[PDB]
Amino acid sequence: TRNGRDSEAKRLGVKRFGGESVLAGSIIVRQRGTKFHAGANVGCGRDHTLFAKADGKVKFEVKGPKNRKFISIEAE
Amino acid sequence: MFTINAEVRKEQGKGASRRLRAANKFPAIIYGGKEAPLAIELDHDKVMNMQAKAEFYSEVLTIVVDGKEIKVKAQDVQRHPYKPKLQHIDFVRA
Amino acid sequence: TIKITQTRSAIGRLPKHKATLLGLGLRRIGHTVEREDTPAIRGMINAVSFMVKVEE
Amino acid sequence: MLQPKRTKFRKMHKGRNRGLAQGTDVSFGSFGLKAVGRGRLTARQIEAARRAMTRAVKRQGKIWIRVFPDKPITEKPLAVRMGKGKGNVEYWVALIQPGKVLYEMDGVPEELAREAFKLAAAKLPIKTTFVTKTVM
RNA sequence: GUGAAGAGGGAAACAACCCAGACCGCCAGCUAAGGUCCCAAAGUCAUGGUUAAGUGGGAAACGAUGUGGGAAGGCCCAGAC
RNA sequence: UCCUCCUAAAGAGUAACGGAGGAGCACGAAGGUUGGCUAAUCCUGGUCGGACAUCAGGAGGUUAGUGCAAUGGCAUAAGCC
RNA sequence: GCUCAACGGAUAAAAGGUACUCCGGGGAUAACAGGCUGAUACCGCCCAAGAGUUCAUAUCGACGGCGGUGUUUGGCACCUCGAUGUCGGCUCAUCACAUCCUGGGGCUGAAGUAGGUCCCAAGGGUAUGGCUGUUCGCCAUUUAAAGUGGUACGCGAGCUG
RNA sequence: UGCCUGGCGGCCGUAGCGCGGUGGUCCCACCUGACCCCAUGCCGAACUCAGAAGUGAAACGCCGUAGCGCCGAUGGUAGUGUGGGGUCUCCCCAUGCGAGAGUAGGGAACUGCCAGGCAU
Ligand SMILES: [Mg+2]
Ligand SMILES: [Mg+2]
Ligand SMILES: [Mg+2]
Ligand SMILES: [Mg+2]
Ligand SMILES: [Mg+2]
Ligand SMILES: [Mg+2]
Ligand SMILES: [Mg+2]
Ligand SMILES: [Mg+2]
Ligand SMILES: [Mg+2]
Ligand SMILES: [Mg+2]
Ligand SMILES: [Mg+2]
Ligand SMILES: [Mg+2]
Ligand SMILES: [Mg+2]
Ligand SMILES: [Mg+2]
Ligand SMILES: [Mg+2]
Ligand SMILES: [Mg+2]
Ligand SMILES: [Mg+2]
Ligand SMILES: [Mg+2]
Ligand SMILES: [Mg+2]
Ligand SMILES: [Mg+2]
Ligand SMILES: [Mg+2]
Ligand SMILES: [Mg+2]
Ligand SMILES: [Mg+2]
Ligand SMILES: [Mg+2]
Ligand SMILES: [Mg+2]
Ligand SMILES: [Mg+2]
Ligand SMILES: [Mg+2]
Ligand SMILES: [Mg+2]
Ligand SMILES: [Mg+2]
Ligand SMILES: [Mg+2]
Ligand SMILES: [Mg+2]
Ligand SMILES: [Mg+2]
Ligand SMILES: [Mg+2]
Ligand SMILES: [Mg+2]
Ligand SMILES: [Mg+2]
Ligand SMILES: [Mg+2]
Ligand SMILES: [Mg+2]
Ligand SMILES: [Mg+2]
Ligand SMILES: [Mg+2]
Ligand SMILES: [Mg+2]
Ligand SMILES: [Mg+2]
Ligand SMILES: [Mg+2]
Ligand SMILES: [Mg+2]
Ligand SMILES: [Mg+2]
Ligand SMILES: [Mg+2]
Ligand SMILES: [Mg+2]
Ligand SMILES: [Mg+2]
Ligand SMILES: [Mg+2]
Ligand SMILES: [Mg+2]
Ligand SMILES: [Mg+2]
Ligand SMILES: [Mg+2]
Ligand SMILES: [Mg+2]
Ligand SMILES: [Mg+2]
Ligand SMILES: [Mg+2]
Ligand SMILES: [Mg+2]
Ligand SMILES: [Mg+2]
Ligand SMILES: [Mg+2]
Ligand SMILES: [Mg+2]
Ligand SMILES: [Mg+2]
Repeated sequence: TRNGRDSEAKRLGVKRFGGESVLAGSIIVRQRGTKFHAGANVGCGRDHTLFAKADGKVKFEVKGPKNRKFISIEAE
Repeated sequence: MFTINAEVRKEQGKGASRRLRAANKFPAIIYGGKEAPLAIELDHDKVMNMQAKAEFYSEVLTIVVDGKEIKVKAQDVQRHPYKPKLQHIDFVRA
Repeated sequence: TIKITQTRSAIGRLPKHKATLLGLGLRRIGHTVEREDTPAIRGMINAVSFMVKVEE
Repeated sequence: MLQPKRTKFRKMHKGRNRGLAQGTDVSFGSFGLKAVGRGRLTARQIEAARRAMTRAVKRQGKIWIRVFPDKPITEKPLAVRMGKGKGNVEYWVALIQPGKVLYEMDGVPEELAREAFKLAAAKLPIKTTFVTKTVM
C-alpha cells in the first residue's frame, strides 16, 4: 500500500579492526562519509574507502583540532 | 539542639547498601575541604522525627563519629520515589 | 594446592559453560581433578562457580 | 482535553513500561497527588479528573497538569481478519511509571485538598496517594 | 536450552516446565529435583511467633473498632473519656 | 527489480498484507586542474522600494548550500566564482 | 537491438465458464460444531455533577474506574476432508439460577388497595390461534405465569423435507 | 643566562568569549605613494610594487578578571553478564562490572627547534 519497500545495506563498517596487522591494498573501513578520516599512510578512495598503502599494524588514533578519527598505518 | 549518632559502614556498594537499607538504616556521605569523604550509615526512623523540621536543612548538625563531633550542615537528600523514606544524604564539612 | 569437584550437571546450560568443563576435564559428577594455580584458573572457575565445589 | 497538535510521524510502536519516574517531587506549588502503580493514562481520564477536581476547588487558587498524552495507540477494526496492515489511531495515551506526578495545586488548604484529590483519585486506574511541599 | 531423533523419579495424569543423559547383569550403598499423618517410603521431630478465616486448597476497584510488630506526637491525680 | 533512515537487541547480517519516503534521468559543464572567496536569518539607514528586489554598515556564526529522497559527510571545503 | 516491468529473463505467440462434471491429494486450508482466550454482547460493583418541592442514595444516574459469566457478533486454523447430516417444527427431557408465577422478611417519595426496588428462596407450574419456510416478531384472546440459558444453537442407526 | 617580540610546532574549550588597563627604540599592523611589474567580473576595498613624514587608535601578545562556557571528585541511582527465584504485563536475591545529570572543587593555558632587541 504505502509501506512495501526496503533495501539491504552494503555491509559497511570497520573490516580490519584497530590493533592487528594488515597488508597493502586491503581495506580497513568501508564507510559513507569521511567518518574515519584520512589517517597515516591510508588512502580515502572514491567512495571514501580506507585502504592501506604500506604493510603492518593498524592503530586507531584520535588526532586533529576538531576531534576527528584518523586510521593509521605503520610498519610492523 | 539537633545531634546525630552514627557509625561507619563495613562494605560499600549496591548489594550491601540494599541490606543496610532493609535493616532500618541508610547511607550518607560527608565531604568537603580537607578531610576525605567519610562514608557512614545513619539511623532511619530516629532521623525521620528530625527531618520533619526546616532546622534540619537550615541549622547546624553535630555528628558523633570516631569520637569526633563533626560540625556539618545539610547539603542534599534523595528519597524513594513512592515511599515515605530517606535514601542518601550529603554533609559538607562547613 | 587446589582441588575441584563437579556437583551439578551440565546439559541444560549454555555452550559458554559446556566448554569450560573441557578446559577443566570434568566428564562426570564427582570427577575430582587437581590443577595448577594462576589468575587464569580462578577466572575459569568463577564462570562455572555455581556447579563446582572447590576443596581447600 | 489534551492532544498533540503535531507528531513528526504518524504511528508509534508500543515500547515497554520499565523504569522509575523522573518528575518525582512537587515542583511548582504546595500540594501534590502522586501515582504508585504501573500503567497507562489516556486522554480522557486526566481531563475527567481535571473537571472532577476543579469542581471541588471552585475556581480558586491554581492547578498545574504536567503529563500530556502523546502515544498514538491504535485499534484493529472489528470483524477484520488480522492481516492487511496496521490500524488507525483511535486516541492518545500517556505512559505513567511508578512515582510520576500528575497534578499540583496551591492556595486552597490541605484538609479540603484531602477529599478534593480523593475525588479525582477515584476516577483513575492506578493507585495514587498525597504528598506535600518539601522544603528541599 | 530442552523437544523433534531420549528412557527414568518429582508437577495426579501431562512431547516442550525444574532434575538429569540409561551399552548388559545384581534381592548392594550415598544423594539431586522433590517428599517424610495413613493411603504410598521416610520427622503427629525440638524450640519458636502470626493465623481462627478450610484461609492453606482461584481474582480486581474499594471497604471496615478482625488481628501482630515498629515509629512519633497531643490530653491526663492542673483526673484526660 | 533497485535506493535512503527505523523496527534490528552499541560490529556484518536478520522477517511479515509492519512504520515513512525516492529512482528506471541528467551534465560538452554541472568534468580535470590552478588561483581566489564564504553562509540562512532579523535589527538600523536609504530613489520611486512595499513585511520580503537591489545598496550600506551591523548582530549572529553553517541554524545555509549540494541537479534530486533521506542518512552520513563536508572549511584544506566535496559549497561559490 | 529485447518497460523480457511477472525486472535470474519458460515460447518468436494466449482469454474465460462449468449447478452436467470427473481424478490424485489435503484438517497444511475455508463453512457446521467443539478448545483456547474475552476485543464487542450481557449482568453485578466504585467515585457521585445533578434530577427528585426540602434531600446523591425510594428510583435513576453524567465525565470516568474495575472485574465476572462464556451468552451474541468476532479473532486464531489446533481434532475433524479414506465425510463427524446443517435451520425450524413434531416426540421426549435433564440440570443450571442472573427467579415469570407461587413462599418469608427489610427500604420507599409505603395510609388501605395495588406497586416501585434490591436480599433469601429452583420443590412444583409455565396459552390455545391468524400470518409467513421461520426461532423471534406483530396481532386477536386467556391465565397465578405465558422466565433466561447450555446440552454438536439436545434429539433425522426416532419422524417430517 | 633573563625579559620582550616576530614564521613554524606539540597541544584540542582547565587551551575559547566577558569587561577594565596595556606595549611600539627593534619587530608587526596601520600608514605613505603609485605609470611600465601585476592588479578590479566597478573601484589601490581585496591583489601587486615603491618607500618610511606620522600613529600604536583599530588590529596583535600580556597581566587583572569566577559572568560564563569547559574539566571534575568521593557517595547514591536504574540498567547489566551468569545463576536461583516472586506477589512473573514487572520487580526482589548473591556476585562482579556500576555510567549520564547534579554537590565539593580546580581552572584566565603549558611547552619545544629557531632569529632580533634590551639588559645581566
Ligand atoms: Mg544487584
Ligand atoms: Mg520511563
Ligand atoms: Mg536448537
Ligand atoms: Mg519428522
Ligand atoms: Mg522423557
Ligand atoms: Mg517421566
Ligand atoms: Mg496441571
Ligand atoms: Mg506417574
Ligand atoms: Mg550412558
Ligand atoms: Mg533439596
Ligand atoms: Mg509409611
Ligand atoms: Mg511441630
Ligand atoms: Mg482479594
Ligand atoms: Mg465530658
Ligand atoms: Mg547491526
Ligand atoms: Mg553537476
Ligand atoms: Mg528595513
Ligand atoms: Mg574545489
Ligand atoms: Mg521470476
Ligand atoms: Mg527471478
Ligand atoms: Mg521465470
Ligand atoms: Mg522465449
Ligand atoms: Mg440449470
Ligand atoms: Mg443443462
Ligand atoms: Mg473427487
Ligand atoms: Mg489423508
Ligand atoms: Mg490442520
Ligand atoms: Mg460461525
Ligand atoms: Mg469454526
Ligand atoms: Mg464458541
Ligand atoms: Mg476467563
Ligand atoms: Mg450479587
Ligand atoms: Mg431524604
Ligand atoms: Mg439503584
Ligand atoms: Mg473437534
Ligand atoms: Mg473413517
Ligand atoms: Mg466434514
Ligand atoms: Mg438470588
Ligand atoms: Mg419489594
Ligand atoms: Mg429443583
Ligand atoms: Mg423447575
Ligand atoms: Mg421437601
Ligand atoms: Mg398450530
Ligand atoms: Mg395462512
Ligand atoms: Mg409464536
Ligand atoms: Mg449452542
Ligand atoms: Mg451455544
Ligand atoms: Mg436452544
Ligand atoms: Mg441442532
Ligand atoms: Mg440422531
Ligand atoms: Mg431436527
Ligand atoms: Mg425443497
Ligand atoms: Mg582590556
Ligand atoms: Mg583592548
Ligand atoms: Mg590598507
Ligand atoms: Mg551513577
Ligand atoms: Mg560522570
Ligand atoms: Mg579557564
Ligand atoms: Mg582573557
